[PDB]
Amino acid sequence: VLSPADKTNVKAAWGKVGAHAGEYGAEALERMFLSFPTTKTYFPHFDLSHGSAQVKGHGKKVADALTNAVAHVDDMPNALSALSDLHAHKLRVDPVNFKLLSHCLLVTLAAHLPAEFTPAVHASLDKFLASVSTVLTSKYR
Amino acid sequence: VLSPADKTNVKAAWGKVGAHAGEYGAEALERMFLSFPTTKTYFPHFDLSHGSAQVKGHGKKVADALTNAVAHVDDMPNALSALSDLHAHKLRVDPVNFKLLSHCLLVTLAAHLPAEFTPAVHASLDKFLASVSTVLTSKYR
Amino acid sequence: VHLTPEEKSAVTALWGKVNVDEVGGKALGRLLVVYPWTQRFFESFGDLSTPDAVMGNPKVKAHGKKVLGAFSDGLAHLDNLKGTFATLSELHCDKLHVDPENFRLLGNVLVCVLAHHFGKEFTPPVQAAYQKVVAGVANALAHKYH
Amino acid sequence: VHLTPEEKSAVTALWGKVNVDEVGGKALGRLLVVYPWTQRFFESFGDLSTPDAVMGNPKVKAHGKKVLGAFSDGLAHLDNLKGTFATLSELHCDKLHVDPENFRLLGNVLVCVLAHHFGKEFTPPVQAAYQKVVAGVANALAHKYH
Ligand code: HEM
Ligand code: HEM
Ligand code: HEM
Ligand code: HEM
Repeated sequence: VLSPADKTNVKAAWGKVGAHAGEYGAEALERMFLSFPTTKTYFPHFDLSHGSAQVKGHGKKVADALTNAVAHVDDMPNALSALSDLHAHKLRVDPVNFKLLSHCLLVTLAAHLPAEFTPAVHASLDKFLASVSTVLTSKYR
Repeated sequence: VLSPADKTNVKAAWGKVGAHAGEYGAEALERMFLSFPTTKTYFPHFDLSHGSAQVKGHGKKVADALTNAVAHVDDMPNALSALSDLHAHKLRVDPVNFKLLSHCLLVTLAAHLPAEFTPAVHASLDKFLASVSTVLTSKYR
Repeated sequence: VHLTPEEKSAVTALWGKVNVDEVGGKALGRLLVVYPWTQRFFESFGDLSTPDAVMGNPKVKAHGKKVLGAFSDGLAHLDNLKGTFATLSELHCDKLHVDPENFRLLGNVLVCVLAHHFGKEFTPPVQAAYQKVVAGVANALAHKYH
Repeated sequence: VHLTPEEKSAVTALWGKVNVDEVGGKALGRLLVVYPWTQRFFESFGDLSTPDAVMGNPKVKAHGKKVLGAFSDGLAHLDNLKGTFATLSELHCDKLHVDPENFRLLGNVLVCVLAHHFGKEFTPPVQAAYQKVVAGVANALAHKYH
């Protein structure tokens, strides 16, 4: 459960991503694929090479989904139901993988937004990604 | 995130508990303290022996809080804010312990209400206790 | 896993009453129902679309019997779980890539199923004994990740 | 823990640039802020009432230096993490009763602190190498549980 401050923190920090959505999303995915190789198994036949245009386009979708989550932070399940259909119902992604991607997104934000990534903001972003993760791995239809 | 059927399952299952709520709450704590001894470190001031009146009395408090949570399943953060203040702000309970007590509650319910503890109901109660746990371990105001 | 003579006696008495052809299927089926993502590891098992489908799925039951057999084997070798489960660890960790938290979940689902089948007989002290056992099995299975 | 030789060179090059007096403090500090329940193990450290109070707490900073030193001891003997952390494992596990998942969390917070401090230099491959190290350290500290 996010506090009002967590919400202000997430909106401010994630709001800086802007036009870097694809770039930051791709980097987080590449960090995950390299650090935790088992995650590549959810993407068989994907071109997962360094600088891959497919990963860049996928990173953009993930980042845009988070922007959507931010714009509906107080009612996320209803805003992310199609992503829950995909990750929980269809793909059956093990929740551990969301912890791995969330950590890689935090690492990516920490590397690109030094002024924003304060301990308090770091705490809010972790909670936010954990909540997004729970929505995407839950079946609530 | 609970589905509409999960909420129905939880209300139907907890409804059957009724008058035993207190007894089951005490049993879940006893099971937890015996099976996972480290959980006892949160109650140094308690007489934790089998049959302890303190454990019996605390079991009733936990049980009544779950009844309240069930009654407010759509708005738990607001309804459980005082418990969140206690468990997250004051006592700083490590979230692992909530998974242990949740499991002990499921064991207690399976042991007492076999007919009612169907696989679908078990699934719903697990998600419900996980959500209650997240509320109680989050600082959101 | 060290159990007191009292604990070993109670654990053994309870296990002797376990229906070996059914309890394993009930535990595996509940794992698939309660933690749905685990279904991904069993896509060759057929219909796992609803709780009734999972519980009545002959492949779930048959496989559950093997899982139960492994827990039984563990009960007879509590002093050498890491060795006993070495092959299974390599299968689940290196080949299947099952995250180890799922081993802990299956063990706890097995405990819920024992509670479900034995009611009052599954006392708090008996549960405490079983938790040490299933923790031991989960840990041995996860050895390749340690 | 086995790092390629290129991974070990990349890990040690970066570590040689880590401020011994502050990084441990920032990681421990962030653990307390990001995972608030961990504050429970440090009641004697004084004021942990706000993020600022936590990060500026002299005891958090001093204790953070010791944590960082343990990581450095780990990096100097990657082929003996269990022995290197044996005494520490007993202390945290059997004595302080810190749940094991928390070890993984501190390791990840340390990775975030390294990324925050080094920016673009903390490349994905470099992070991959550090992940092997912090997983090894966490597993070694949890040893008295396996
Ligand atoms: C922060 C959490 C995540 C977010 C916001 C997210 C978001 C998305 C979005 C927006 C899509 C594309 C939907 C569409 O095009 O219709 C997608 C697809 C997908 N995601 Fe995620 N995702 C997350 C985590 C994960 C994780 C942890 C995994 C597995 C390790 C995963 C595996 C996949 C797969 C396999 C696809 C489909 C790719 C394809 O075959 O086309 N996702 N995700
Ligand atoms: C399902 C989850 C839980 C519920 C519904 C719950 C509920 C409650 C309630 C209603 C109280 C009494 C509050 C008051 O009188 O102000 C309480 C107190 C307390 N709870 Fe929990 N609790 C849960 C889990 C836990 C866990 C996992 C732990 C730690 C192992 C814990 C430790 C405590 C402690 C130490 C107290 C104070 C007892 C005293 O000194 O009187 N609780 N809880
Ligand atoms: C923790 C206790 C567990 C025990 C004792 C256990 C035991 C076993 C045994 C005895 C086999 C048969 C191996 C063979 O014939 O060579 C097996 C297979 C398998 N197990 Fe487990 N297991 C456990 C947990 C899990 C979990 C948590 C998962 C995943 C969520 C899993 C997934 C599998 C899969 C996918 C197979 C292969 C099934 C097939 O034939 O397609 N197991 N397990
Ligand atoms: C996983 C990485 C960790 C490493 C390398 C580490 C290392 C250390 C070291 C070297 C000491 C000093 C021991 C001495 O005084 O001889 C220590 C003390 C301590 N650690 Fe850790 N630790 C880790 C994680 C944790 C976690 C996750 C917690 C709790 C949430 C924790 C809680 C403590 C406490 C409470 C002390 C004693 C502080 C005192 O003297 O009052 N540690 N640790």
